[PDB]
Amino acid sequence: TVLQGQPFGGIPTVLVLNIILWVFVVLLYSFLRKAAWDYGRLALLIHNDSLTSLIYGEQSEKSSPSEVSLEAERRDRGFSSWFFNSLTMRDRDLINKCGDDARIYITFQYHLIIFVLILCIPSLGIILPVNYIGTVLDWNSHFGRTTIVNVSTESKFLWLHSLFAFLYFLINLAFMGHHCLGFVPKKSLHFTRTLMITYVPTEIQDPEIISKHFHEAYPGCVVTRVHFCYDVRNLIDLDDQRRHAMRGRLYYTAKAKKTGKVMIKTHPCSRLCFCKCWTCFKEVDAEQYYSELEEQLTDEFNAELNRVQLKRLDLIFVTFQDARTVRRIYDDYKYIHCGRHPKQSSVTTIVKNYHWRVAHAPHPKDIIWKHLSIRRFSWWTRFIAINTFLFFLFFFLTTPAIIINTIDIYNVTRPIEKLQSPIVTQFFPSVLLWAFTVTMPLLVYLSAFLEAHWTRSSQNLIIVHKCYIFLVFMVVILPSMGLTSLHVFLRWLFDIYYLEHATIRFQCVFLPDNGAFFINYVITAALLGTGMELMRLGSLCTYCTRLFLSKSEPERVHIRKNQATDFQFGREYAWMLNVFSVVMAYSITCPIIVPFGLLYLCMKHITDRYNMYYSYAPTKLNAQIHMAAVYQAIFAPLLGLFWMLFFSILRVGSLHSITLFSMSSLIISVVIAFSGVFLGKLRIAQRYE
Repeated sequence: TVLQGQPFGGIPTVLVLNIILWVFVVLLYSFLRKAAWDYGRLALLIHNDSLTSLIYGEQSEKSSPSEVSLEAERRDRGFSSWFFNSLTMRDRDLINKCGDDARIYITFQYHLIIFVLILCIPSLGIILPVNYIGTVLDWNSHFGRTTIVNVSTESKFLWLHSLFAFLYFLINLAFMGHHCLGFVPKKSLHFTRTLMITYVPTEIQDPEIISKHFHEAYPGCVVTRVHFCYDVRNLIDLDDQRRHAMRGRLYYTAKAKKTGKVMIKTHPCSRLCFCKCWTCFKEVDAEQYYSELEEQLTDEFNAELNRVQLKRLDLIFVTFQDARTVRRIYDDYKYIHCGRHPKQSSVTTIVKNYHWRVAHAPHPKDIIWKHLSIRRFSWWTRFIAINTFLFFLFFFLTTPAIIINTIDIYNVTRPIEKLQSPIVTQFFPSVLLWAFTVTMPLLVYLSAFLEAHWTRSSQNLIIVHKCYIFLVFMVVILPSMGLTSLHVFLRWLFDIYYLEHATIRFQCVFLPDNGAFFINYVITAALLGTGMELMRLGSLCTYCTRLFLSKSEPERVHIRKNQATDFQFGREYAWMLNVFSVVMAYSITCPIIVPFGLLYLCMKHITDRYNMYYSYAPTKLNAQIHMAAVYQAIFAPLLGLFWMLFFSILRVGSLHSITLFSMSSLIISVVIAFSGVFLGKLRIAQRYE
């Protein structure tokens, strides 16, 4: 009696397909670097060529560089010189490239690679052999009796599975503790002499009033400076437009001085028509039009700056001489909502010190003057709305990855006629889900930019949190909660009716009747996605951006100024934590996803090390991102414990004593995760001053 269950799974077919994809993409890179010239290195050289003083250039001492950049970017030239004779690294190859941020990257990366290695010893040599010996399924089936389906209900081995899950959450906590023991994070919150104050009445146009209030409230306190904020979004836009016009004017002036006047067409649709008729599009001088537009933009910028003084916001900045009085101000002002009246002065009635909420002012570079205007308590209701919209869109978008698995026949009594083709049944949903996961962070970034929150530190934290949470949701739970579909509803009434069916039917998990979908996804995602990451996936973004506004030839030089894209650590941690979460979720269940998880980790390291040294422009990382990424890493096995609880309740029962360890660990695991989190904040507090 055979109706479903794919023998040997889709693993071999997707394996040959992804190795073909990998060799194809590596050949495509090589041919792009050999035929499209220095596409991926000239932009990097231009970006680091003193961008602070790139528009204007002066001949200084030793103008010709001493091959500092040439020495590094001259090793990988041959086609075969990409893998061997290239690392010689032994934990010291690239420490002095990006700073301490790159140092913590692989610090955690390895605390992962060796972590998944120490997982590959018992999860391949203990749980896999004892799950293979299960015989509740059919012997003839392969990859169906190697997963958690094969362990029988009436057996003392699901206890081993759950206990192993608990001890593996413990060992992951130990690994992350070893990682945290060597964080020694840089003190990002330097003792700032300037504070940020909100809700300040706009009628106090004199900073002397605020200075007098601070002096009277705090004896012995000196106010260095007082700063006020203004609506400068239009000012910023006008400045950007003027900068673009000025750069284009210089480019066209140089072109005119070199090869004479150049005639261009201002209309964007001129390039669309190949018509050479004079009446179709009027031709105007490039430099004259550029100068006129720049003059008009400068006049509008001057008018906006003149009107800026009238648009005073309620956010102010006060600078003090000593940070001790700043700490006193913060300690007095943090608990205002608790009913304590802070220190007052003679002009406090105008000041209204009971309204002010003062915290440590972020760095001005971290401060974006355009998006500090995003502050209201009409918040947290748009957030639920945008979150619901994104969740519904992602559900309706990932539904095809589930419905492509079709539905069994159950109509005629002769299933010998034909069966499903493994290619589109297994590889296609996997690659399609991979494409959706790859395109997800773009939409997540767009949503976060729409929200814009309060400060960019919180913005990056909410990115690295919400992108990860949506990804693990869409990749673990609802792809399986909706994969409980194809439910057997026929002569066999409930799940365990032996009426006209063998033990192949298992309502607990019958996703492709074995669970091969997720391992198929992880292997294809590994190989294809890191083939894309070798080509960096940012090339498609650049292509789309140029196709959006392909015009105004000096804009090509403008693009080349910022053609080199820096590291987007949010996306890379999103990928790593997504696959880590899915592996930890199905590690104990199906142990075949473990060695392929090792393959993903090792090959991801292989690609991003080369990216680090030759395609990832160095740039510092905020410590909060890593301090949250470790928290996601430790919280990931709660997904696996939740899946173990799910399998206890469905397959085993409710009051069965095992359902309770999964029931208990999930409780002990969450309480221990909270303990570890608040211990991490406590250690930060210790290593804060």
